[PDB]
Amino acid sequence: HHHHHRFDIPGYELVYTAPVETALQADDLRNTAEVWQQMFDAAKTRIDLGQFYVANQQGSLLDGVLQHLKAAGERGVKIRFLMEEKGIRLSTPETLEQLKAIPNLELRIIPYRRLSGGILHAKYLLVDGEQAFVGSQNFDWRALEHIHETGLRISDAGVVGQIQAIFEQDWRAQALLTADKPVPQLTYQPTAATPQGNYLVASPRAYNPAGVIDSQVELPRLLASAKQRVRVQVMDYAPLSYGPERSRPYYAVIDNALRSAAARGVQIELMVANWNTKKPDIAWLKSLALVPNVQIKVVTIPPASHGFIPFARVIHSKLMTIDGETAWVGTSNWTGGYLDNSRNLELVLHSPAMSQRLDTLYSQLWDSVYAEPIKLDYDYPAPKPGGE
Repeated sequence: HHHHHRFDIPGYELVYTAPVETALQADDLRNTAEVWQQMFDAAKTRIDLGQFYVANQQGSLLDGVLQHLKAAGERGVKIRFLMEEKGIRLSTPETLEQLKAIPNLELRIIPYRRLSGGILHAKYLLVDGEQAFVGSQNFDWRALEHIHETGLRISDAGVVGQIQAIFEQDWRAQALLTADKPVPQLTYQPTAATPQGNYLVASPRAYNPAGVIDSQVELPRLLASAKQRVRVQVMDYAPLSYGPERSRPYYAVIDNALRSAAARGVQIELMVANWNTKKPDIAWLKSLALVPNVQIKVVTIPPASHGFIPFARVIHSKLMTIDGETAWVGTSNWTGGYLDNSRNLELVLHSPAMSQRLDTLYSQLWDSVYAEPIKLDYDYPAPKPGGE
């Protein structure tokens, strides 16, 4: 059993990268780079990628990923790569040129703010309309090596079809925006039946194809249904949006649901990155730590031995388990901007098997030397994710 090197439930495989040089390895989960390479190798017709940005360093694991993507293009696979305009400033320009040089690849840059005010933040892949990948992993060499990252390879046809429809929607929207043509909003047509089983949730509502569950509705519904324990891991948690003139207006949707669950006696566990201990966010995090039944830990991943790496050595997985029975694996941090006005994707799996494996992964981090309880009395130094 022990030497089985992957974890699946029907329709879903759990895919995981631990930072190198940490006690966070999971030999039973396939890692991001190996899964992406195999997904590209299996492509016979189409590969679609929706990404926030593209960042590379010569000699990284992303080089192999890009090699397999290029080989797919050379094989005659049509590749459509959609990236957020705000991601350009985060991207490696040479890597963007390499992508454009792949045969049969079209690269489109979408300013998703012209649609809903936020960004294309989702990180996902589609192969032949048959398989998808959704996860925290950016198209970034650091996501493959230096960051705690979690995603799902999806073969559930219904869900893949919805992700494909979202990609098609945003691809065509990019072309309409380029021509200064209107992008019509999509009618909100929710199914009256309560969601069951395994399903996609997505944002923003206004550009969700028919029948795609609005994540901003579903996350509070899921939290309202919790009876015993909610465990959450994000990079960032804040009841705040990023507004004009650097303002940070209050954002209540998620925080109300967590506080409501806590008030019903549900135990809340929350893990965030040390990057989240910046001001003002740390004050609100301390505020949440005083709520009954809430425990918060801050996770610090140590630097890699060869030296400081900007915007790396951090936890990035966006995970939730409810009652050890329901699992959430998403692209969104839990602040304003993600579920309301940005393109994000989250998977909800009412799967005891997946929830148990995710709870083991969560406990591994929670119980590690990298996680420590929030300290109410401590003046957290400004994180310097970029350095110094």
